[PDB]
Amino acid sequence: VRILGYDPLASPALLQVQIPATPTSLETAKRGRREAIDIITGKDDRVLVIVGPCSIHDLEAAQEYALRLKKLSDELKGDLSIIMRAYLEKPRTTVGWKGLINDPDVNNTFNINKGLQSARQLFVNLTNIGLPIGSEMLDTISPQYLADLVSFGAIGARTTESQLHRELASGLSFPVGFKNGTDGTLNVAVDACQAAAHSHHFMGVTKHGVAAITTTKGNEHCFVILRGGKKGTNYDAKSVAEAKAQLPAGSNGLMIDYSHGNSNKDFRNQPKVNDVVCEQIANGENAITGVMIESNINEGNQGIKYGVSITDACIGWETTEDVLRKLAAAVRQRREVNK
Amino acid sequence: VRILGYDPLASPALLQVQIPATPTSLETAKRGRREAIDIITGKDDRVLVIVGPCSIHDLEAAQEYALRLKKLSDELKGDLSIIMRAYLEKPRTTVGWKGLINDPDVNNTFNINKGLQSARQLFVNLTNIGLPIGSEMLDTISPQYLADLVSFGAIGARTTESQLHRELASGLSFPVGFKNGTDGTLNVAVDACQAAAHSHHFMGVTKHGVAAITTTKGNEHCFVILRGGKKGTNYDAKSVAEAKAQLPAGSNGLMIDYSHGNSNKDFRNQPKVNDVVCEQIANGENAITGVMIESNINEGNKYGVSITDACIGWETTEDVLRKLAAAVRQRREVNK
Repeated sequence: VRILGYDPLASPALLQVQIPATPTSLETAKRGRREAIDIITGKDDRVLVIVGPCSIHDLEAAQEYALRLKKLSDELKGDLSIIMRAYLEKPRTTVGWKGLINDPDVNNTFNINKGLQSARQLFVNLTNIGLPIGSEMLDTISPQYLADLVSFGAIGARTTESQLHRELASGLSFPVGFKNGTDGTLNVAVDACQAAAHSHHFMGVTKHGVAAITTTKGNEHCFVILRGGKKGTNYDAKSVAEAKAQLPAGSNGLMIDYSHGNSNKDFRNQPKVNDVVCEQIANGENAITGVMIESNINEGNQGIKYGVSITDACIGWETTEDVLRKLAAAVRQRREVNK
Repeated sequence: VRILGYDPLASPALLQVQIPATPTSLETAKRGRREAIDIITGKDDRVLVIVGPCSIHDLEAAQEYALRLKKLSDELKGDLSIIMRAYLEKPRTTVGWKGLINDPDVNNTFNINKGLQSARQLFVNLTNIGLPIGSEMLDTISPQYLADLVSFGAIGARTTESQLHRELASGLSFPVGFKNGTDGTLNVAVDACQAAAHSHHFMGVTKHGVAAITTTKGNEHCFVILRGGKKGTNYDAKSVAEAKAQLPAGSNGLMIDYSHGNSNKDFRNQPKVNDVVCEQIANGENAITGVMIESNINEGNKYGVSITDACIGWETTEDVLRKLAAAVRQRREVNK
């Protein structure tokens, strides 16, 4: 009655044959995960950075951003492990463009099949140049199509409390970061990591495109991402102190999102958040193992222009390289303190 | 690497043939939805009551309670439209029993195929005696197996913000109630009702057990459910006044959950919430079109007692409802 109808959907398996992953694409993914893992579990003293657009709607522009990021990465690779934000799914407050997969032509034609091809082609393009990628795991079905290429997965502030996403995280083969609640508190993110650490049994879609009963083993590589909210921003020393205070035993390092709740309405506050975090890092803060940055080729956003976001506003490339270079400096400074 | 493996799952279609719904069951679900709609849209002046166990783990116990609730419902049908809570899925803060479907044997064996047969058999058993039912739509897949027997769908506080659940809602053929956020605020439930009202495109599982691209119509029968939270209980006139102010014009009536956040860790607080809600309805509060009560044969959380959250017993449930029906009448006099 409220279901207008269904359209055929190509299986993950079929799509994976159609758009094969290069050995380089596969290697990059694996490298990405190991590095992120070593960092959040305190084995490496570099900082994990998830940098990139709010969303990708242009593969050509994403590719150019990628090329830029990949070299700035090779250079700063001694202080930072960088993973590019290649988000294909966006959670709306109510309505709006949901991303590349859902509506690739960005015109309400919702050619999901074409979305998945672009999403997968995009992923192979990026990872194929030696650049790891990360995306928000909003859909619980789309992962079956791109997992083999992802190095990090984020569960949004609006879904961190969802049992379905905790079940999803427990079976993903890479680290997962749970954003704190949209109210600015960490409780739900801590519960989410605890929950995703366990094994779960639940119905899910296989690579054959059919529903089956899944059994996951648990994901010991989940961590909390501080992204602000109603109760205020939480990238400062006092907020970080309170976060550490409530992190249970065996917890992985914290990640600080410079945007969203913490950029507090103005995307221009991202570099300022960096200053405040670099401050803590340079002075010996070892609990801050990762940061998240919404960056594009050009700053700002626009409605429905080249290197410009069509969803949230991002800092341009020029100021992004500024931030990363500062962050890297902060990291060297920490090594010193720790000696 | 983190996927221990998969096990064959019977499709919704197969289960529907194995456990067909009697005509009475289907008619019952139909009626339950129509009555619910008239009430939440302000057409009918009765109150919509979603009352039943916190979770169902015993089908025999659940049947006895259904018989008792069906009789009472029969006696109070003039003021109340009762739908039994037949919850099959329970959202955890971290880990624990998730319900009848996930682990029917409640012993960590996780026989989901058996869980789904028990669930549907349960839903048929109940609706077949003429009693409409409601459950929390936690899983985006299980509805395919049970939707035809459901008159009311509830979206939990921990998933009201989820876009997947908002998309799910936009496609359900019955009224959907969105619980306010766990932080005790209403915003997300209001945004949710708006999102759910629109048509959506997303991948979902069909009656055949295969994934396809779904296009929904939009659900205009979504309403907000007040269930308290971190900021405090919100079933008082003040809180109700603020809630009403947040609802855009044309919004459906509010439902007040007597439990969870508004119970404040003590199930004995449910009848106290009732008194407060009854006062408002009796004095003429027309925005409160429904209530939700967690009750069982016996109170607390052994036969007839909940294995999840604490519920009030039957006697208490009976007193609470009688009094609610009275407020409904009083409100009728007042509205005149």
